[PDB]
Amino acid sequence: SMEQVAMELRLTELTRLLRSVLDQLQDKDPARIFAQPVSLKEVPDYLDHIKHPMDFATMRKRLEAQGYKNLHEFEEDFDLIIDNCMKYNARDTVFYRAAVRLRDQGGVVLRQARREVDSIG
Repeated sequence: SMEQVAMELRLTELTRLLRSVLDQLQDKDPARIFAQPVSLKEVPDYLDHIKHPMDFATMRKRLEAQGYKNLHEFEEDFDLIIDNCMKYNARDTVFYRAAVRLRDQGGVVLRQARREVDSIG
């Protein structure tokens, strides 16, 4: 149908905007602490601590499969990255500190993304 196509163009455009959002958030992690999944070879107990691991590469795979239906789902995954880190790592670690900085800087980007998603529909 023509409606299914319209719908699909909206999703494509959301994917376009979420791709730009993802790029902006990922620039706030210049150390690349959150770039890839925590290695289960190197942290073999990780899944005993963290039940839903997340990282920017895994978000990118979902994004490119047009797997985010709305901004809320994308924010859910971004918040997992931060929240997983702040639980596994102690306050006095470079990892924890990196997550706080990513959260704080990401807020600005996500605030305007929400306005853009609502505005452009």
